[PDB]
Amino acid sequence: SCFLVVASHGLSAIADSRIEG
Amino acid sequence: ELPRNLEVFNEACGHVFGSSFNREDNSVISDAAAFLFKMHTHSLDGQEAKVLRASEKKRERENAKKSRKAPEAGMRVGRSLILTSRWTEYCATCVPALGSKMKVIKASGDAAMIQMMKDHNSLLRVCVRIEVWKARYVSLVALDERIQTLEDAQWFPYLSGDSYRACPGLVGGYFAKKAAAGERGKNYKKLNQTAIIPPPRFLIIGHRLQIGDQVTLRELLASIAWGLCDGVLAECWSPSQGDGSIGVVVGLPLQATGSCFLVVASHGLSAIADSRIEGTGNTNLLEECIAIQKQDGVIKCKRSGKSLYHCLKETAG
Amino acid sequence: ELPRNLEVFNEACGHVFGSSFNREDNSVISDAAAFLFKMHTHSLDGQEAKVLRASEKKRERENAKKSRKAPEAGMRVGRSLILTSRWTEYCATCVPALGSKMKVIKASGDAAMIQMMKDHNSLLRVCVRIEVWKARYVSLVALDERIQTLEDAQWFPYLSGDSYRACPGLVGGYFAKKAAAGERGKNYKKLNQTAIIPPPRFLIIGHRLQIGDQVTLRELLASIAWGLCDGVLAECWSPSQGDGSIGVVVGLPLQATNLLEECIAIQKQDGVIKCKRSGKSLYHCLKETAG
DNA sequence: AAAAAAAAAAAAAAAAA
Repeated sequence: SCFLVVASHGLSAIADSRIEG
Repeated sequence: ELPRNLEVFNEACGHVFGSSFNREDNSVISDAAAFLFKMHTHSLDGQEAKVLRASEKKRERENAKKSRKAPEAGMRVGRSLILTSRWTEYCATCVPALGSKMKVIKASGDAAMIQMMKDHNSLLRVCVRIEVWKARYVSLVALDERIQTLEDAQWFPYLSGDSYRACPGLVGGYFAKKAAAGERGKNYKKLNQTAIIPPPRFLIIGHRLQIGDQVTLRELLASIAWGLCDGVLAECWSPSQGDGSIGVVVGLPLQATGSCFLVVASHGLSAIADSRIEGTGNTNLLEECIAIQKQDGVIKCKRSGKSLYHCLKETAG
Repeated sequence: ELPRNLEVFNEACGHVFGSSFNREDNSVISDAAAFLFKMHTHSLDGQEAKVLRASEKKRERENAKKSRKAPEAGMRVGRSLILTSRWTEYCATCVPALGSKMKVIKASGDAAMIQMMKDHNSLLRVCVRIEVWKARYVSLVALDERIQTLEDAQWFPYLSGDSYRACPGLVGGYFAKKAAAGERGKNYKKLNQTAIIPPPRFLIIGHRLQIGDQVTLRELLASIAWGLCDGVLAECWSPSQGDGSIGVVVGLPLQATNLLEECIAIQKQDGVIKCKRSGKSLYHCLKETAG
């Protein structure tokens, strides 16, 4: 599984959703 | 009644697929568009070979393609599409000969040939848009193995060379990467990854996606985003009081153009592609906002911070 | 006793704008310089037409502009500048005829025309310097919508072709991109996006920016940086009693985890010092400090 | 020193994995 969240509509890209925090 | 593009697409699909072409199903329309794109690029078996600058392997592949029998009448395509006996006539009539260039036709001055070439180009563009939308839709439930890092994800969708040529502003892949890394001429177009693409059943009818339309969550999301975009875009939907499979569009996202967070290098410093990311902060990342234009007015919806694909998978649970 | 480079501009501005031409306001000087730049590029109303190789629409636009009535005396330009009846005479004499090239002037041998063309070149250079500084000043508060990625931020400022031709060194824009794509040679110049341009109230009087000169924070930042540069440059300005949009310059930068550890060199009255980078653009830093 | 925020995205006619 891939947890990337590409930037869009002015939002900030995330290289890993889980690691955030 | 309709622009040239949608009229030509409807004519081509009706001629090639007869009465089996369902005009209210996204999957059938996508299959028909993909098949028409294959036919118009000289890629169906039994068509002219591409040997102008082909490597020996390419020469062999194209020769094999030429020798093989072309699709026969009544062949099954997709799930509920069946070719009619008169698709060969359409292919021979409305498909420009391999290598045809608009300059040569204009020099010849044949009005019919110019009209046919314009129709062919319009159909290429429409089918490219439909196929990009279908790629987005597939990305909502099936992750692509190619995309493993943000650098790779930056170039989605991955499509063939002719797909990039037809709609450079929407199609990514190898050719978009090459163009971006190469010299940027007067015709260079930046990859607008999250451009609005109305569903295939609205794309061939001209009804631009707007508030009040009754659509599904997956179709709307594939229209305004793709699998790995943030999940807050799901706020653009509201389930109805009936079955609930098809809801209503309440508001659409706005392409953010408020502020730029870059920091250009100067006096020996180094550039920063994004101030928030390189700051190693988390408080701001969890309290971001997206500007959704609704019927009432603009609203700032806080980002959910999880991929759209994962959000949909969790919701389906 | 000012150099001809600035004497020509001062004389032109005076002869054109009368006494209304304030020589102590950056906005006034910038508006006057922009108007004179337009005048010397035949871009005003009722002036010559650039139809050397213009396309159909461009030809029609040039013809319409040529037919369009020229400005009249007393016209309000900017906010605090009013034309003088003498301007036409000036525009009749000092402005070279459209298409005139230094080759023809030199071949003719007329000393008066040669000096006129030299003065015209100097005036164009001065006006382009003023325009570049004005672009930086504007960028420091409101950012261009064109600049979205570092690739686009590499070509700021975005000015017309004439501006690039007059001062290729400082001006960027579409034509700078075209020249970069073309080739590199002896005539080619490398864009210096952070060159020190003295403020217009200092440029037209040969007042080189130096430590101990009273300047607004935005003035100094525009004169040593632009909107998207690193925020650490704010360390070069120190306020005064009640600030009041006035302060002083304390240093001028050189070369006009660890990523945030990069340091910039600042020259002070004593010696070179290293100041840690902030990581936030000057635009955002000023916006946040405002409120 | 020389040489759809009076005037900046989406779609169309030009160019062309």
